[PDB]
Amino acid sequence: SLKYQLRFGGEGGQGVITAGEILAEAAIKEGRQAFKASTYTSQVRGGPTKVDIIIDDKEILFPYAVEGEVDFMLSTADKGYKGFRGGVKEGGIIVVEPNLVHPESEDYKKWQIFEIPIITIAKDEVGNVATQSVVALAIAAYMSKCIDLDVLKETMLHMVPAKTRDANAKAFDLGVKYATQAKPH
Amino acid sequence: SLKYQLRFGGEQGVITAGEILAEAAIKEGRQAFKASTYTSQVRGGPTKVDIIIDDKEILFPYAVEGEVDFMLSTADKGYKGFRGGVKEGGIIVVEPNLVHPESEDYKKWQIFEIPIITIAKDEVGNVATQSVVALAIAAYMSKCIDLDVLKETMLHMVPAKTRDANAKAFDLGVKYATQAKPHE
Amino acid sequence: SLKYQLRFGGEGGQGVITAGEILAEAAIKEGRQAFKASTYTSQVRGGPTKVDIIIDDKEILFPYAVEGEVDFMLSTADKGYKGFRGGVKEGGIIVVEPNLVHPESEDYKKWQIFEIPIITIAKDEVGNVATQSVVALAIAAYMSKCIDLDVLKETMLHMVPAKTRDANAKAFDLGVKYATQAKPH
Amino acid sequence: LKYQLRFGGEGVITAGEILAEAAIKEGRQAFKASTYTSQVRGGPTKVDIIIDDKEILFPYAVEGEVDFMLSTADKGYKGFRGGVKEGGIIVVEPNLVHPESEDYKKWQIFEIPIITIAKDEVGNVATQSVVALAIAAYMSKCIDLDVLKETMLHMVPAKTRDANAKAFDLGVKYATQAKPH
Repeated sequence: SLKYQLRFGGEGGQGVITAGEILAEAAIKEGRQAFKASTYTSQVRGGPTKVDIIIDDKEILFPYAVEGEVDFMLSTADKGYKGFRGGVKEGGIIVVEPNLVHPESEDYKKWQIFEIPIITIAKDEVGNVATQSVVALAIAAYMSKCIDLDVLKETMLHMVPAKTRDANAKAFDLGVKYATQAKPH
Repeated sequence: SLKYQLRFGGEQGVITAGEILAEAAIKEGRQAFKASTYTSQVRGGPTKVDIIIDDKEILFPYAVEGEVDFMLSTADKGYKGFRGGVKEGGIIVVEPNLVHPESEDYKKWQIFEIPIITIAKDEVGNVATQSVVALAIAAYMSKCIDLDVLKETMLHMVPAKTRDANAKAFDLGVKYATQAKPHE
Repeated sequence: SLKYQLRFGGEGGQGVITAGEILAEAAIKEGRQAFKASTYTSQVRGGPTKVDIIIDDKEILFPYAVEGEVDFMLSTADKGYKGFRGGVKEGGIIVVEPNLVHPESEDYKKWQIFEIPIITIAKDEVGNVATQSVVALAIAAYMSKCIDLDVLKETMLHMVPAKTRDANAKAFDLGVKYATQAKPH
Repeated sequence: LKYQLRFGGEGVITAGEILAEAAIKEGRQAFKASTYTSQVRGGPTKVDIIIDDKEILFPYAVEGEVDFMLSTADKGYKGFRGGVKEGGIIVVEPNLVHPESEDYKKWQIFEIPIITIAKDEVGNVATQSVVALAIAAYMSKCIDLDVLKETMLHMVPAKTRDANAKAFDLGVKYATQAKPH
């Protein structure tokens, strides 16, 4: 028998969790402090993951999210919602993709939950499912109030590939629109 | 000022090919590891996973740099950063719309151009199926696993709704890998 | 057959993390399912560390700890304690190293908190600071009841260098002894 | 100059992060790249450190362009040294790492018993990270040694300053005297 060794390489910044790194870079370009905290497992199979973004105007001494103090979560995967939402502060805001995420009924009492079909928006209204991270980014910014929206949009546009700037501007504006109109469940 | 704490949860194209391949080999009764990599940079940048497969025990659960048999790449920077670990004369499949090797590379490796993103987006009608196009290409080029065994295993792994598109993706990967010629 | 979720937190070179790995390997060796979930952040320096271990006698559908469902935490660094204890279930068990971790008074009502001077036990009683991971391992296994102790000990001893078995056995035994005597604050 | 350094062990990882933080503190760019695999147990460890005085546009080591490697575990040496540029520097712990003889022609390989130096001469095996740090910084030429020592010394617990300063100075001395195999 032979030992086989195979290498697979792809492009960055494609999933919804890409929203986080853009947001953190945006905060740092403003002169604020930000960390991006990540997680991984010993699992072979791919599965849901998560990125936590921590932003402050003063030194951040703890470069991870404090469980129970998270202000806002956006989730497009049911198991990721169910596994990680327990760290969101009571009365915190959670945006979920209703085509994919199905909270237990009691959750609607603990958190303010909004349904926004981010993936459909990206795929059908923007015309490119890969803009889903920017739809998500705009929604996160608008709901959390963590950063100026015009400041964020500008930074995002300098960060993404030139080829995608048209579509990502539209995706951002649609994210803001949807979050502006969204009502808690 | 306030401290803000935000959580994003989701999910990966070509990476996903590697995971499917490793799980399929383990399901045959072989050994396999998936080795991954990450950075302290705020932006994540290009991605890479290495898949190691053997019938016997694998004592080192990472790729041996200089011994990689096969690489598939859809990102220019990832190609340029990582191909150096591929053995001399090893097989590299690149997406010609996105990856542009320096001319000297064609003398060190056997490089094949397959437009995987276009095949998945246009012929299959679903850009997410690039995972399975890449998987079929990897298996065909590397001979690391029986194509029928892998296709059947993949079919059990994917949701019924996506099965037709994934089977079409797999078949197109094999066709393109079969027809592909190395760049001189 | 229950699903067990354990959280280990340290900093830098505290082998607290190593406890998690041995434990997961031991469960797998028994024929059970186990995942290790790890974390990292966007800086070059190692800071607080956290490893989550998930063990079941059936398929684990989510390879991360479920925030709010963690059964047990062992913590040897104050920042990691304060940052990650929020995911421990109410009434759940937490062991802290009292020379390094300083919970707010309200925490003692929410969780059962035990103080065990892990670093000093390894340093002074075992005479080898690097055995703290084995002290920690025995405490966690005992407190969570996630694995039989006789089986775990044997597995651990085959996992370590032949000439450290005497010290590691003793470390293990002291972990159990201290866990057995400990009372919640 | 862009510097790319690889640290491999099972101690040595910490050397890489101190180096990177010192580079950042002096006003340069630095990233740490890390790797994991699909098992619960920790095995061989490797961290890449990339330093430059301009924007780094790829946050990993470039395989084939690594300037320098320090290795204290055989498996990680055999698995990861292939990414080191031809004629690059590799330092190995000769009590633990055993290169195939053809390696001595491709790379400049120096033998330094880092683990003994920390355990025996400094009297604290944990300071092997600072021994390794000094060797890597000398061998790679990537930073001013005085600045690095002063930054490292601010970074460690005050009670350990004496041990670490000695570990550093020993690192530099053994790297200076070392000859390629």
